[PDB]
Amino acid sequence: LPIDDLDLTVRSYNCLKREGVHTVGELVARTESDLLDIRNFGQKSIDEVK
Amino acid sequence: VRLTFADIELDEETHEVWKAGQPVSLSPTEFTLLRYFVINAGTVLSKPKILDHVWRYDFGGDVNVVESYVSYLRRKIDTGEKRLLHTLRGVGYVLREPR
Amino acid sequence: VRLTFADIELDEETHEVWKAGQPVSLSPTEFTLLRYFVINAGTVLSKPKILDHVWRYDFGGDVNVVESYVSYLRRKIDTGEKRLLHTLRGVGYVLREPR
Amino acid sequence: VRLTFADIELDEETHEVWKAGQPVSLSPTEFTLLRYFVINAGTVLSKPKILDHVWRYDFGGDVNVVESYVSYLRRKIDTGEKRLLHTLRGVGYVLREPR
Amino acid sequence: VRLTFADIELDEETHEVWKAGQPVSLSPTEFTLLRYFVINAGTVLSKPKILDHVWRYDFGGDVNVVESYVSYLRRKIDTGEKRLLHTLRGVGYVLREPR
Repeated sequence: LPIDDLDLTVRSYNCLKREGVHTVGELVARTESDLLDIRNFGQKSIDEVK
Repeated sequence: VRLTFADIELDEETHEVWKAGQPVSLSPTEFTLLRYFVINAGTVLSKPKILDHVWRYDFGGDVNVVESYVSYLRRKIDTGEKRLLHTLRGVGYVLREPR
Repeated sequence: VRLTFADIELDEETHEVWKAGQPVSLSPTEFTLLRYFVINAGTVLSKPKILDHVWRYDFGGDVNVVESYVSYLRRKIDTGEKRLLHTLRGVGYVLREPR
Repeated sequence: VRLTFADIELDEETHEVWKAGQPVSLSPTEFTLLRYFVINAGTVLSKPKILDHVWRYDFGGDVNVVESYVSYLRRKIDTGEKRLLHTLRGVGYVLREPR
Repeated sequence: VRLTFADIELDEETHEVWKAGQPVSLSPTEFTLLRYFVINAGTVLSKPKILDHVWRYDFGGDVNVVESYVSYLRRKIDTGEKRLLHTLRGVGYVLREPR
């Protein structure tokens, strides 16, 4: 599924659109350390992804 | 070399805006938008063409960013409900000084 | 560059039209249609070719939309029943000087 | 690229026809028929291939349609009983000039 | 693509003849007879084969029709009693240069 289909918010949508993360398959493949490396990452984004 | 139109004045040496020389600033995005507007004064500026030229081409977002930007421009320089930069629906905007 | 025919004038730099000495307002659709008409001055236009060129190919509706648009153009610029824009039954429309 | 025979003239762009320079309004069907006989001038043309090419293959009923057609052209473009579009019974018609 | 036999000139493209300097008219069936004779010029054609090649396969009529048709030819192509188009009793018809 697309991550946006999970009814996410402004910062997460902008991060997935500018960078190019499209499906939750790559998110479930990527670990928490591999996803928190992004700069200007939001604590709310971390909480919702967790 | 300053780009002018009646009261609008723009400089490319110090990068400042004037509306008949009154105190006015501009954030960089809208400043570049007005730079493209004055460099295309008297020529129509469509939403696709502005989002191509004055906006970086990697834009995967929606058009409403340029609508918010033009709202900022109106509330900044074209404060009156009747403006100097006029909107054509679907076709964007163009410099049409009101008669 | 600016297109014209007898009295009609059209500039694509800022997308404006002129019907014998005045500015007339027009929606982008009929603007594109009249533009496509003036590029082929001396050429007759058929409903299929126009719906292919100026309209999208996968248009699933009925052709009568262009009938409504051309009727609007008739009542827009060809105010009199005598017209610059001429009909051809089963063929389409052309833009020649009325005789 | 405009096509003529003797004095009858035709344009493939504006779809206007000249009877030796005289005006005439022609319906689209026999218009395409006439354009045909001009494009293959120098050849006799018969109803099987007429209704095969200039008419749809689905038309499997009446045959006298092309006779009625050539009748309207006969009355329209030629005042004299001796017509330039000669008729060879059983093999259709051809487009010549009196010898 | 043209058809010639000495003083006999045939163009099948637009179905015309010339004999010694004067175009003439002719019926379709006898025209096809002449066309067969000139394509098979110098070769004798039997009346069975002649009918099978020019007329209907299911023609249940008599045989004097080909004699009538060749007589109609002869009263139009060769005035002299000595005959360019010759007959062989029991073998059929042929087209030759008079000797």
